Amino acid sequence: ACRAKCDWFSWLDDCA
Amino acid sequence: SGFLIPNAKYTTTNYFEFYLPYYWNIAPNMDATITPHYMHRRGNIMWENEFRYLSQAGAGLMELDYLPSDKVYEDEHPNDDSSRRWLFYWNHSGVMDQVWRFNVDYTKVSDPSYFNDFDNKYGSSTDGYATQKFSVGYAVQNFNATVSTKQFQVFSEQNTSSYSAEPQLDVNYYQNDVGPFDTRIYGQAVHFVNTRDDMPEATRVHLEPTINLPLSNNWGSINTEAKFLATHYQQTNLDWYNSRNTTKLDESVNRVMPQFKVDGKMVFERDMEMLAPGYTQTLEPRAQYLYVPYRDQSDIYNYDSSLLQSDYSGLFRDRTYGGLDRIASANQVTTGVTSRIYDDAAVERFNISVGQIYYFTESRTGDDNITWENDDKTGSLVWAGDTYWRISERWGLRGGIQYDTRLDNVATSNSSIEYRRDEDRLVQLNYHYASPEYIQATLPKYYSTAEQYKNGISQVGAVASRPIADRWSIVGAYYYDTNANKQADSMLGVQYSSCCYAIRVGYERKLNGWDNDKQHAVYDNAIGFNIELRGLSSNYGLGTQEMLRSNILPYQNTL
Amino acid sequence: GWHLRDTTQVPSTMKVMILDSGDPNGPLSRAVRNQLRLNGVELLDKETTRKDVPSLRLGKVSIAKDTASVFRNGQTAEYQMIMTVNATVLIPGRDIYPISAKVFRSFFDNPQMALAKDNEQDMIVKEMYDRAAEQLIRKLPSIRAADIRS
Ligand SMILES: CCCCCCCCCCCCO[C@@H]1O[C@H](CO)[C@@H](O[C@H]2O[C@H](CO)[C@@H](O)[C@H](O)[C@H]2O)[C@H](O)[C@H]1O
Ligand SMILES: CCCCCCCCCCCCO[C@@H]1O[C@H](CO)[C@@H](O[C@H]2O[C@H](CO)[C@@H](O)[C@H](O)[C@H]2O)[C@H](O)[C@H]1O
Ligand SMILES: CCCCCCCCCCCCO[C@@H]1O[C@H](CO)[C@@H](O[C@H]2O[C@H](CO)[C@@H](O)[C@H](O)[C@H]2O)[C@H](O)[C@H]1O
Ligand SMILES: *Cc1nc(C*)nc(C*)n1
Repeated sequence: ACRAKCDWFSWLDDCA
Repeated sequence: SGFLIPNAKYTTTNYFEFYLPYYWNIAPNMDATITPHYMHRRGNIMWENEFRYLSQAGAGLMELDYLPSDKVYEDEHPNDDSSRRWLFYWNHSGVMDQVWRFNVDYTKVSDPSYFNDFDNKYGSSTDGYATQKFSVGYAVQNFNATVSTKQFQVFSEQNTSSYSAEPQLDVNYYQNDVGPFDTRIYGQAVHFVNTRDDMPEATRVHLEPTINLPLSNNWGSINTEAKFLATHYQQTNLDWYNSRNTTKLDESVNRVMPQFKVDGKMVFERDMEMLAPGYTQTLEPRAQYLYVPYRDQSDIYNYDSSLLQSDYSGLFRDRTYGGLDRIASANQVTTGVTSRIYDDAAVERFNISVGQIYYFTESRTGDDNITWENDDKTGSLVWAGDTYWRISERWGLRGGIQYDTRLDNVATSNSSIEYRRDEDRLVQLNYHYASPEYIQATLPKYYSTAEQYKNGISQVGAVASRPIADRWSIVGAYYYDTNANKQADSMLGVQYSSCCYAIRVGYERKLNGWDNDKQHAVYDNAIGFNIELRGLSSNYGLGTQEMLRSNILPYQNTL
Repeated sequence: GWHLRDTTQVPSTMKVMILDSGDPNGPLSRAVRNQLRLNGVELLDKETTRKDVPSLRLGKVSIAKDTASVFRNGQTAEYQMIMTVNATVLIPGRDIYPISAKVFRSFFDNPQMALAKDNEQDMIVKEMYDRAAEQLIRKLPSIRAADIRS
């Protein structure tokens, strides 16, 4: 799942 | 010891039932009771055994009921291997050394139709399932670790599939001296197993460190809190589910998400001299902002996450679902106000609270399947209110209402007014309402499609109890369903109390089941006679209180 | 004629007190201690040599879970949970004053997600204790009003 690029500590919607 | 005095009753399900209890004082802090219960319709003796014990681990009660053969059950199930019925119950609770905590709540029955046919002491015909929980915990002032197992036996023959945690370990740690902040950490390790062999099985590991800064004054308070939620899912036996559903479950799933919540309260006071000299009124506004980012949880099966009721107290809750499988995103502000009225002695006599939730963005869990009555997503969607008024030392009134914009109707409501001169002299009226839209939204589809479920709830209940001549007690109860215009529960009871004995005669007509063939409810009428020997204790009550608890809708004191 | 609350929630005499219970590590004792620390109250051990300090003993805690409403087939629909807590606040010179708290909650039943409902029930219990704690704090001033009169 998730996306190709994601941040674990994001605070944004799609782990941006 | 010796034989107890027998009791009897007549029911529409077992005809004439005779009890012949026998006490057995085995030792101090533990005793037993053996009861042959002869039922004439089934033509056999149910052997009931009760074992009460006290120990260093705590206090416990066990019950084992066995009917070797049954006639009605044999007729209803001709191809069954045997007609024997049985019940096992174990309720234990204890704390040893102030740190060890042992809890056991175990119930098991041979068949789902057990409680509709026999007496309801540790179970009831209103129960939909039997719970089997064990829990051992170690708790100290800043720490607690609990390992528990939960299993459920579902009685309804619609879908017997259920999930159980085997085992679940919860750990909580606190520390309140980290500078100005207060910190805590929560951890959990759970194993989800389904009764069916084709349903998915899971292993979940969850960590949640939270840090909050509180600040307080004589007139206001504000608490900020930042938390992180890390969850790891290992899912197996998911071939069958993936074979039929477009949404595919994943074996290994990682869900990491932050949460920011800021709460604030204010208190205002005034001397309400217009209404009463010396009476005080407090107006307390309260606000909260909650932000949790979206996370696509569509590839995680829902094991123990369910929608939560939103009363006034629940408006400020930080979670939309129980458990940890579903964690809805949130960008919302909850606003409420509570008015309290205290008398001259600083005793609270009145309170009324009203609150609402404003959603800036839609709350998405990734897997949204709830069927609302409209497509409202942002704005003031949830409203709640409650009130409690102590009119005098004998009169009391409580009320609550929950309105949801998405349902386009009042979601739920309840009310009650009670007069109570003493334990024996009391009257009470209560009303419960749950709209059909709420039933359709927060319950399975066959609930919406079923005739016994789709009407919602609209129930009016009256309870009365009065003594006569200081030796007679009369108790009555009547719960009536306004939607179907049919009675749901009815109870009468008369007890004569003397110096050395008490004689009780009770009667109850209650809803007991559903007739799928003719499509009407089933009613069970019972009338029991029970005499007990007094004089061995200081209890001189008239028996009104435990008479009021006999029916399937027991009396509760609303003050 | 409104104005901000110019007096603290807990009375000035009960700023430093002793929290005594038979289950000091239980959830109710933890909730009461957290609520007292929220209001800037200093809690001492039960063996504290300081005299003339009010002592709050937490009594028995009762939790009942009954059926409030039923469906057309007799199955339960709403479960009503009742929490009853008792405590005694002793001013060592004056007297012992008893106080109590009652918390009402309700939740719908669903056998098909029964385990989840159980978790919800646990959450409800974790709420209720906190509410009960606030109720106990809200009877702290009245006990003071019961002491000046005598
Ligand atoms: C303790 C009480 C005080 C708490 C602090 C105040 C909380 C309120 C501010 C929250 C900030 C988010 O901003 C608040 O919500 C959304 C964004 O989420 C903004 O809304 C804007 O962006 C959203 C994107 O989500 C668009 O869909 C919307 O059309 C646009 O108006 C609102 O105009 C603003 O009111
Ligand atoms: C202090 C804040 C307010 C809460 C205090 C307590 C007051 C509420 C308790 C009494 C409940 C009265 O209940 C309220 O009225 C009736 C049932 O009576 C329902 O009202 C119903 O009216 C008609 C006829 O049945 C339907 O077409 C309608 O859709 C439905 O709403 C409400 O949905 C319910 O909310
Ligand atoms: C606050 C006041 C509380 C006290 C009032 C409630 C107690 C009074 C009894 C009410 C219930 C009695 O139920 C009412 O009468 C009889 C039983 O008597 C029911 O009828 C029943 O009769 C006999 C039992 O005698 C059954 O074999 C039969 O199958 C059934 O139809 C009616 O369908 C119902 O209308
Ligand atoms: C599943 C996942 N993966 C990454 C890299 N980040 C997030 C937030 N979630």
